[PDB]
Amino acid sequence: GDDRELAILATAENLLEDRPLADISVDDLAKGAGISRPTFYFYFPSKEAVLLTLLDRVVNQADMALQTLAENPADTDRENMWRTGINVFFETFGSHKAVTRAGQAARATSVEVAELWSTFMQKWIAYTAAVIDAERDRGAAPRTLPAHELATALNLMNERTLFASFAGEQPSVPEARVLDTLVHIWVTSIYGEN
Amino acid sequence: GDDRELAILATAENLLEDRPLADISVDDLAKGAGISRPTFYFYFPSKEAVLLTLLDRVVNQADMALQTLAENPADTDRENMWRTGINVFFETFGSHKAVTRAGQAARATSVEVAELWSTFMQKWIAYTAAVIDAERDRGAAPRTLPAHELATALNLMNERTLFASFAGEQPSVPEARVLDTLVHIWVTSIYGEN
Ligand SMILES: O=C(Cc1cccs1)N1CCC(c2nc(-c3cccs3)no2)CC1
Ligand SMILES: O=C(Cc1cccs1)N1CCC(c2nc(-c3cccs3)no2)CC1
Repeated sequence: GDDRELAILATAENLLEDRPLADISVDDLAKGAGISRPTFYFYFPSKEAVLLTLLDRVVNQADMALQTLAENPADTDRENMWRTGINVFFETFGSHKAVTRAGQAARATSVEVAELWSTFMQKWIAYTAAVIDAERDRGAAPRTLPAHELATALNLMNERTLFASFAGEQPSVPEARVLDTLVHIWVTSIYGEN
Repeated sequence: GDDRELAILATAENLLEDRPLADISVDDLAKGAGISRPTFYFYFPSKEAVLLTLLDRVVNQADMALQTLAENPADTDRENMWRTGINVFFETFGSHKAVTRAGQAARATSVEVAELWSTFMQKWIAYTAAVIDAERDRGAAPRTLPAHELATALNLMNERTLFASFAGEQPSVPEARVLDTLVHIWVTSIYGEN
């Protein structure tokens, strides 16, 4: 049941490291999970549905980590505050590169994946805008751009930049430099008067 | 010849406003261009090849505009300098939304489109890094992040942010706000000490 479902998910994540979803068959997933093809269909309608579930788990893992971080007052300087927050995503997605990559590609062909991604981006944007708003209320950040618009561009930068780095795209920021790069751009853009 | 090729390209751009490339047939393109299906194949191997040519034209149009801007000394303040440069892309791609959108989607399925996009991004990144380098050499910008890494993240932000805006994605910065948004983030990140 749950163990059979978990074995399917684990197999899918494992095979995605090696090849794209299109190059993975239901037969591959069932065999890896130690089940027959018909029993696979009991747990999932398609290999696409398996990817959706994997992505859902990873996105919720990131979201929960951000919540935990948020629940702390975490006595710190402003640059470190944003660094720890960006790090949640760098580490969570960076620890699930195959799922991240496959998940992003599926946005084009799956309305469900597209909606899932959109939902969490909206959530993460709203949270960053709320923190920017709090910083401004405190007198720590200047009232420059609309906070929500600023948050949107910064989050979209992170999406494109982190994922290009993890995939080793040309061009991309080296994975070992991407955290410092994004932190600099967040801190200067949020706190910079100009 | 050239007029028949131009009519094919014009028809493709026109139909792409209404539907995705997959929903456009060779028959559709030939009919719009006032030619037969077999004569279409004289000019292009596929509808995919037509999209590549459209994208190539748009990307070169943007690149040439940037070059012209660069050839000016254009006596200005630093914020306006970057604004005029980002505007080249906002206007060029914003004037060819259908081609931009279709072109970006084709990155996933066409190595030729993927390479074309990569080539020009690399070029635009190198140019921005060179300008940042010049600014630092002049004493106008502080020596913070590696210039090329900074340029990479900023250009990737522009790619994701402009294209989400043009497509009206959820989430996206409103098209009427995206230029000011990106300019703020460029100027604060390039000139900000912190
Ligand atoms: O990187 C992202 C989100 C991403 C989107 C796509 C890839 S990564 N974020 C969103 C949330 C943002 C944030 N941190 C915080 C913090 C609160 C307390 C410490 S950090 N609030 O918002 C950090 C960076
Ligand atoms: O927006 C972009 C490139 C894009 C990439 C993807 C979408 S838009 N750029 C790249 C070049 C950058 C630049 N401007 C300049 C200028 C020289 C002189 C005036 S502006 N140098 O580099 C402006 C912004």
